Amino acid sequence: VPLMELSGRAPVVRLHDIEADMAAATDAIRSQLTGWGFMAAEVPGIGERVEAMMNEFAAACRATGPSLSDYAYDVVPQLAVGGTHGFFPYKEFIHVSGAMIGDQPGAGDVLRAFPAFGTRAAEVFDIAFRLISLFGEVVRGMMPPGTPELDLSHDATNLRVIHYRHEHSGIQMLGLQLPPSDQGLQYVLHDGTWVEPVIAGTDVVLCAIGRMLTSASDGRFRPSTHRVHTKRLSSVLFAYPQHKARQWKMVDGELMSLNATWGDFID
Ligand SMILES: [Fe+3]
Repeated sequence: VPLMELSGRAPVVRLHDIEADMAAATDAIRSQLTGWGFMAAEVPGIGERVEAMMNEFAAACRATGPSLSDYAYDVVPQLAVGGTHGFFPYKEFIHVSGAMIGDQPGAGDVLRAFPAFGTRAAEVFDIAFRLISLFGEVVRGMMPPGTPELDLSHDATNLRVIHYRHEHSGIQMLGLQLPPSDQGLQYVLHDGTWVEPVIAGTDVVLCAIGRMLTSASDGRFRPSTHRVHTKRLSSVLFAYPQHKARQWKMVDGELMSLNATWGDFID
């Protein structure tokens, strides 16, 4: 599989000028989606933060004292309506939702128990959520006039961090892949050929179309199907709208509100 270099080629988006750099990068981002099926930006400083976070997750996964499995999803308080956050033991991974970061109560205890990791995760979540919200404003701008705002939900969005680890797409609106520890993640182009973005140990983030946005755009943007081939840590933000909010579609240029909710889409 061919390597796809993105350092020095994707638009630069600085941590302290995110909104204005993403405005400048709009046309480049639109042409990536048009021409590749996924999106990319280089965020100087992000890799340093993500590496520290992943390395602290790996140390936490080996904690014999307060253990991460003390915060397995089935012993963590969950929202009545929403996804499942917390730790998923063994390949082993954690879902840090925006609700968790706001302690929505006891749900935040895994971050009090592992606060070095938890502080990085909250920081990376905040950066990733601002980026991914602006990626969604770009995609909205490519859709017909009268397309609603994506209304990504802080609380319903989660950051996944994976320790030990087939072609697939996310079910959510957008995914933002953060620089992994190792190469192996691969994306398919519009012509069915696979590329391996060069992202391990970089500052490059990849933004993926998920199936909710494929549906909301009525198939205009295919999901950014991807896979992982190995020769290990990784994190990705999964952005969701409010589960109880009403589905919509832009069908043939015209806005349709459906009865089904975004929660129903997941089920
Ligand atoms: Fe994925």
